[PDB]
Amino acid sequence: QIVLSQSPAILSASPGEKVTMTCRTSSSVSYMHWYQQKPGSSPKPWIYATSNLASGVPFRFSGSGSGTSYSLTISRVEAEDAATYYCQQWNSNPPTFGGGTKLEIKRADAAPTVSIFPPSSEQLTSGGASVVCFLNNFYPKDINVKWKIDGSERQNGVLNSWTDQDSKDSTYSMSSTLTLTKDEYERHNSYTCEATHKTSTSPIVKSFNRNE
Amino acid sequence: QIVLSQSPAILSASPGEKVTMTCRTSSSVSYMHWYQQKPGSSPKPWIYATSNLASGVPFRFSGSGSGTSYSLTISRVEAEDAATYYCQQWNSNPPTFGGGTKLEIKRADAAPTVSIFPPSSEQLTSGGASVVCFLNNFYPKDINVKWKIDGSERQNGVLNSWTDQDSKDSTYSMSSTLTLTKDEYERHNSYTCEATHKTSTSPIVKSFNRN
Amino acid sequence: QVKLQESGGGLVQPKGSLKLSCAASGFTFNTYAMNWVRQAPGKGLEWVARIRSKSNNYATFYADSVKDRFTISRDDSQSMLYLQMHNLKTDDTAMYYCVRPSIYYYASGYLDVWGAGTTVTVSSAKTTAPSVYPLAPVCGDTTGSSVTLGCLVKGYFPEPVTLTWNSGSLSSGVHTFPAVLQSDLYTLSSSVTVTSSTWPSQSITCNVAHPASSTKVDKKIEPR
Amino acid sequence: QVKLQESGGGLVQPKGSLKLSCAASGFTFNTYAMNWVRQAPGKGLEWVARIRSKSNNYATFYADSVKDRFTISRDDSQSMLYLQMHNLKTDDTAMYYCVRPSIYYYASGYLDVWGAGTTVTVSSAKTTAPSVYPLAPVCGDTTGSSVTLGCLVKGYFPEPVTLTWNSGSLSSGVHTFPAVLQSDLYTLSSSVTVTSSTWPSQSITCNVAHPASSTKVDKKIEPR
Amino acid sequence: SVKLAGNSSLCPVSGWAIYSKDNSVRIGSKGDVFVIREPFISCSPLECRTFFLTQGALLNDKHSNGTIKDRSPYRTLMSCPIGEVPSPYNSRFESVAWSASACHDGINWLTIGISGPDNGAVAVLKYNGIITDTIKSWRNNILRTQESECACVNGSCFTVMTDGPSNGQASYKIFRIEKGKIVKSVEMNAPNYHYEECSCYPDSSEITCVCRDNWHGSNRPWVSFNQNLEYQIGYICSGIFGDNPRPNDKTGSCGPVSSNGANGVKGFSFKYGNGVWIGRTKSISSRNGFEMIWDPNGWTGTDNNFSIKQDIVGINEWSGYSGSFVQHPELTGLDCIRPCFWVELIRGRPKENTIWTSGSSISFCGVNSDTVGWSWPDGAELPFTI
Amino acid sequence: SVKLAGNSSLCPVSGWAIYSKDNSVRIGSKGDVFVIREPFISCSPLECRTFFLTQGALLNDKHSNGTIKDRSPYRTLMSCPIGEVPSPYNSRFESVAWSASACHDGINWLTIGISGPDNGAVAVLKYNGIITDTIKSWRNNILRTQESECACVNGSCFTVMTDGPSNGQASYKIFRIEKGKIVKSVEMNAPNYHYEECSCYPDSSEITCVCRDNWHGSNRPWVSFNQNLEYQIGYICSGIFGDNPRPNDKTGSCGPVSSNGANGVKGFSFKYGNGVWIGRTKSISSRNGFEMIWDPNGWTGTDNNFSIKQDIVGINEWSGYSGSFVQHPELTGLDCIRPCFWVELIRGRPKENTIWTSGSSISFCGVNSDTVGWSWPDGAELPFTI
Ligand SMILES: *[C@@H]1O[C@H](CO)[C@@H](O[C@@H]2O[C@H](CO)[C@@H](O)[C@H](O)[C@H]2NC(C)=O)[C@H](O)[C@H]1NC(C)=O
Ligand SMILES: *[C@@H]1O[C@H](CO)[C@@H](O[C@@H]2O[C@H](CO)[C@@H](O)[C@H](O)[C@H]2NC(C)=O)[C@H](O)[C@H]1NC(C)=O
Ligand SMILES: *[C@@H]1O[C@H](CO)[C@@H](O)[C@H](O)[C@H]1NC(C)=O
Ligand SMILES: *[C@@H]1O[C@H](CO)[C@@H](O)[C@H](O)[C@H]1NC(C)=O
Ligand SMILES: *[C@@H]1O[C@H](CO)[C@@H](O)[C@H](O)[C@H]1NC(C)=O
Ligand SMILES: *[C@@H]1O[C@H](CO)[C@@H](O)[C@H](O)[C@H]1NC(C)=O
Ligand SMILES: [Ca+2]
Ligand SMILES: [Ca+2]
Ligand SMILES: [Ca+2]
Ligand SMILES: [Ca+2]
Repeated sequence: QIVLSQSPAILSASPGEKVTMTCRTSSSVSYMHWYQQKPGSSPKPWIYATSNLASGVPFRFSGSGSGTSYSLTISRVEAEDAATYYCQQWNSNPPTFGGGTKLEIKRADAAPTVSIFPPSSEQLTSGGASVVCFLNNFYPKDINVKWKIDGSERQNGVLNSWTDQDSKDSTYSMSSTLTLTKDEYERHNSYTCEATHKTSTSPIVKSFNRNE
Repeated sequence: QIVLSQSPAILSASPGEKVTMTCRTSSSVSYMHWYQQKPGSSPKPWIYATSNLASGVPFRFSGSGSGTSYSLTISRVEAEDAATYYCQQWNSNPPTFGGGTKLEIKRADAAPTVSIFPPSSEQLTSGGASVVCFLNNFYPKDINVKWKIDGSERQNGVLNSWTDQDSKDSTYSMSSTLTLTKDEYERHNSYTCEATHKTSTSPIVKSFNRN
Repeated sequence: QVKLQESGGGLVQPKGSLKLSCAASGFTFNTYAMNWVRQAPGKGLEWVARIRSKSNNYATFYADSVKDRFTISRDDSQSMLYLQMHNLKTDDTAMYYCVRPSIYYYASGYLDVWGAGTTVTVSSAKTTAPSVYPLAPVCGDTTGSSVTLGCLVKGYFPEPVTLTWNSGSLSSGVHTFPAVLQSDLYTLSSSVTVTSSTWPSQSITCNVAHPASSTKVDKKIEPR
Repeated sequence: QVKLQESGGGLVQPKGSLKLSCAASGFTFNTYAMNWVRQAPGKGLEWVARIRSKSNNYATFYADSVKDRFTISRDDSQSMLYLQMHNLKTDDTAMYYCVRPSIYYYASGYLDVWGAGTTVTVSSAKTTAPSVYPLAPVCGDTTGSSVTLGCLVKGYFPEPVTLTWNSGSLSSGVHTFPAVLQSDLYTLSSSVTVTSSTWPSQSITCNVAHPASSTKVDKKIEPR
Repeated sequence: SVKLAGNSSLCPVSGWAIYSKDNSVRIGSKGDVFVIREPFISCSPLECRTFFLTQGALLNDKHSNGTIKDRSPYRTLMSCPIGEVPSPYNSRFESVAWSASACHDGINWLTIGISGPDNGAVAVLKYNGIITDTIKSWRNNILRTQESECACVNGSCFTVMTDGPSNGQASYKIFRIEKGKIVKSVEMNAPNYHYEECSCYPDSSEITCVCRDNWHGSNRPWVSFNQNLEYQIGYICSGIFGDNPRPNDKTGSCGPVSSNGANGVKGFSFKYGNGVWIGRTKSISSRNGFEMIWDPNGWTGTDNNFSIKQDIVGINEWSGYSGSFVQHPELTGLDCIRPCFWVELIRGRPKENTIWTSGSSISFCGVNSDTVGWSWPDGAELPFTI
Repeated sequence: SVKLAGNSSLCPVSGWAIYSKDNSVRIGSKGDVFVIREPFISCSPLECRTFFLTQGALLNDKHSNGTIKDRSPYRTLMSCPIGEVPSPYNSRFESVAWSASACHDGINWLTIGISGPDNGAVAVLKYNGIITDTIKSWRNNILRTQESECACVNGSCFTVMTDGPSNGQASYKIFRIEKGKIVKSVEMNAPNYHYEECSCYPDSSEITCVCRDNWHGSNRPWVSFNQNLEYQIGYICSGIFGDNPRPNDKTGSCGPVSSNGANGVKGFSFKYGNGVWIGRTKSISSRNGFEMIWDPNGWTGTDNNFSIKQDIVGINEWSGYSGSFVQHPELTGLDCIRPCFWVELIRGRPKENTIWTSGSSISFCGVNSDTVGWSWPDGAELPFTI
């Protein structure tokens, strides 16, 4: 019933920048705790009672506030700091958490490296036909894929998946899978992927024809 | 986990007799409560803290004991007292009840009044054939029914139901239902009920033939 | 008058859920711990759960036989007690009672008010309607002073059924027999005995109702 | 080291039941209150339940969203915490965490230890095995020094799947893409990029495992 | 001014925090400090004190020559404030005793001091240092008692005494003592058990005693009883064996484990439901080290699994007797009886080359809060001048 | 019986009058006196006492061999009446500790004693000598605290603790302690400051702490805060630099003066508006001498001008740690909090040829009345026969 609102929802920062994230409460509390979550692992206890750092947390972090306003600050952000930070209170029952602030790393733009892949033999023999396109290692994350069959845009039978920001190099990747029947695949010559991304005014294109 | 054992399980008494029922505990308690249940209604609060009578309980009742032994006594038992009496403790969690002592009224022997009934027309038309026998108003409760079809004992397709001791007159009643297919009913002339009861050395018999 | 009217009804399948409720009146519900105690058909009494007053933080306690399946709760502003039952078993079939305990320090545990129960049946058998067959004496005797008639109720489920005679005006020399279960169908019967001048003279009729199937049958007892 | 290893998770149908457990070690479990906190896929954190120590009478507290359906409990002599879930809904699908709270008076509510967690999926969809299709580049596209291969996993349920390359020896220049659900079947993919002298030279093979169907497929990436 | 209720239960406890250390022997190198042994602790509603048995002699003086039999007429029971060195200048006289016990009932101290010959020893009971009762040996064979604090509840204090062989069946008595007068005495019927040097504590109006089996048990025997001396008995089931010497840890017994069961040390443990906090030496053959172990089902179960161990003295340093003591609500402010403990760190003979034998002491108190393993050993460099 | 209000301000003070001197080391030449260090003072509403850290050994005995690491398991925190020699015969045991603090809240004593390993030290808090709380190392690097009295106000007592490197950025916490239980804890955000060995005092319901910068400051850092631990920070601006070692006096800074900023000594100062009473060694390189200086605008201004200096120990004599302590109205009868101070006079190693290292102590109390400069040095002739 006590509500926590964290701002901003997403926060992008260059390594070395100072950053602050905020946590407001609908009504007053004595102090605030915070946790750090990276994808695929449990939250880590990050700070307690507003300002106390958990063992292993480096000095770059500091926590402040009182009444209904609290915050967490990173003096010089590093790439390993990218995660989601949740605040949490237990002044009265029940305990409640904020919505999280997701921290992202800024970096130089990167165009995608596009690869295209026909249906495997093994899938064809079972009556399916999937065509895959990977648009890997790009920045920023906004990207658009267009499929074409013999030149006609094709919208149905497509599934897309985007990766988290990578840890080594801060880029994003995407995967697109145009899935058809074996019968409908064999009625057509050319299959094409069309990547659109701010780094280029022309789309990045990859294509193959069935005969080869 | 604290266990209560009531003795006896059943108790038969003439009106006017003094009666005592006991409740033992596996380990010690400060006091005992008791409740009265007649069939088809909720228990009534009967006695609290060993000796205190609940409003409406008459003085014939009294409750005693301590440690691991308690009892409930009726100085001059009456017919309305027939019920089941449960003890209950709450000295420690969880609260527990005893197994109950069922109080019954004794009385003069009574032979049954036996009636026999063929399948109705309404049931026949739907393919069933049930034959009913009522052995009503008898004492004591031990009674045995034998079915016979053209003279052969018949055991399958029988359902029996016995009543509680009646409140007005202290008797028991029973109902027995031999149920067959319309086809098998029609292959036979005579249907018979055979009541055996200590009040007579010959069975009480009722019969009909299918005309 | 203090009263506890429970409700929340009857038939449900094994593994099922049910929410029993109890409406209290005549006292300050908010000041009292409250209890559910139950009773299997033909068996005795078993405490199931206890919830405390606000001033003891609504603390809850459970019988082992029910632990992890049942939850007890209250809404003081509406004078209600609740028992949520999950993962029901055929053992949990029983009459369920709403039960106030004595406020007396010197009689801790005395349960000073009981409701009528609410009946819970846990079964995979299905709701079936009865058949009501009039029973008249055999075609022949026409003898003694008195005479015995009958009414037979077959192939219903679940309990209960109501059986009366001429709508209840007749209750002398009646025996209504306990129902008995056979292949997940119940059967029951009832004899009525009268003076043989009153019958076939006056109309004798049996009246059976089966709430669970919404049936109401009258049946007249004609000679043959 | 203080550790909380939870277990019991799995796939189960709406209306179903599940009993999650947690084994604690490294501390005196009996001195601590304990907690379950959960997290729906992609969605953030929600406290569900709290049970207290013996010395506070094992008092239990619940989130409204879970009240009357979930029961929390402990066995101190075995260092176990339990959560019994009844009447499951698709909303209750989530990663469930065993969580110790701080003994610090000056930081009431700080949750100082979390377990890895156990996964709960609530769905009427049924357990299906995947298909694993090797993906090689189109023949004739040989040019650049580097080359991208691929592995595609289709039509399984539920999560998760394990996907590796040459049993994990290859983890450079890999992207493994999130699964996506479509008509109650999941799909996922994974590219690997290498030097074009290393392939087709050396064997590159994808290794996929699906615990929930007990499948383990190796797949070699041949040219054509 | 007011008797201790003793009706609350034991404080839940996640670990042990250091409370005192006297450094007797290091200081006694130069100071005027008694040669001591059996250095137990017991607390008032106002202060905690260490009680001990002197030989009536000082570290680094010829009379510390340990040729004297253990049960001499020179041995006395004295006390000093907790953590101070036992010195003739800062110590209170209590009783002439070669075996002893002591506890406070909320109003005054009771002491119990046994002296006299082996075949006829007499315990003398004092209350506020005034002799209030006595009890003679009843098996004529080294009447002896706790070597740690008795336990008081509801104005009555409780102890255990043993008379008989130390290597066969003997006779065990529990006593209820009121204002220093024995009011009840029960001879326990415990065939095939041996009780010696019991560590008794109060817990919910009942007393529990964990003792030493010197005859044939490497797990510790326990006895527990209420104010009427209605008792029960057993042995700690945990396969984390408690005595010294003892075998390596394996499946335990709820009767005496005969394997390395002969001899022992005074020790203690604290019961929590089915669980147990165990104090014990680290070495399995010798009185070296000390660790505390929490075994959640250890009181009543026989396996080796424990949830946590906390170091107290390193395996490589000398230890010795250990014992319980508690702090009541009336002293602490709490709603529960706080368990603590003390450890004797024996220096000199028989393990080292000196003419004497003296203890230093450490103590800890249980808390439900942060703590750490370490080693807090005696630290005297032996031998001395003498 | 009644908690100290702590609400009045500091007594105006024109100079410093001698209060005590123990002559420990001169006496210890023959007596039974502890080797000690960190000899701070703190006062109750009834009496003032000196607290100190023993190595658990006596002057002129082999165990005074100073080869022992500073943070041993033998080290304990004890107290004796003010101006008496710290002796095993006249001293009270307090805590097992190698770093400590202490203060009285008007009702009982609080002690804080840190022991355990470098990577996992635990402070143990006692209230009336009963363990009431604990706190573990949170940076796993020599949790340590004041080595002088905490400050109490309105029934709460306040302290500062440091965990981390001693020659780089570390972590600094302030705590509000109430009846010996930590009720609030704040991690200060002070990048490029180093706080160690803080001298804290109360003044108008707020606490002010003057500490040691061991990383890179020869002026002293301060932190001050109210009962809610809302704090502020800085460094003493005066160009009369306070630490040791330090440069010659020149223009000061309101941040750390890096010049000779590495290492230091525990010290103290008292704030009066923009002014400051400064205690410091006389030598600029070494722990020799002691003087008090009044600099009227020294708290907030950076010049060298002072109005008066008062000699305490001659430049030619050995000094060491120094610390604040105060006397409340509840003890003195006054309408103000009287500031005093104590000085450790270190003898032995590393500066002289002995196997040991021990402090003597002196103290003074501020008065608004006549006083005189002098030298009151230790006065022991070294070395000793050991
Ligand atoms: C606490 O102590 C008092 C005094 O020792 C106990 O009082 C005695 O109780 C017994 C039976 O319970 C009586 O027969 C005695 O005559 C009582 N003595 C006095 C002076 O009143 C009391 O029972 C003890 N309480 C508990 C809980 O054990
Ligand atoms: C002096 O101490 C008392 C007790 O520590 C303080 O009283 C507390 O005040 C806060 C807010 O000011 C309340 O929220 C607490 O609940 C109070 N506690 C009690 C026991 O009354 C008081 O505020 C302090 N006074 C000053 C001037 O700081
Ligand atoms: C002990 O007695 C006190 C005083 O009557 C009581 O309030 C307290 O709850 C009792 N404690 C226990 C644990 O039984
Ligand atoms: C101790 O006693 C032994 C045995 O009688 C003797 O030889 C030795 O000299 C004694 N030592 C001292 C210092 O008195
Ligand atoms: C401190 O408090 C007392 C008692 O309430 C008051 O009379 C006194 O003047 C106060 N002093 C200051 C400086 O506030
Ligand atoms: C002091 O300690 C050292 C280190 O163990 C040792 O070598 C030395 O001999 C000792 N010196 C004296 C005088 O005790
Ligand atoms: Ca033994
Ligand atoms: Ca075990
Ligand atoms: Ca410095
Ligand atoms: Ca100046």
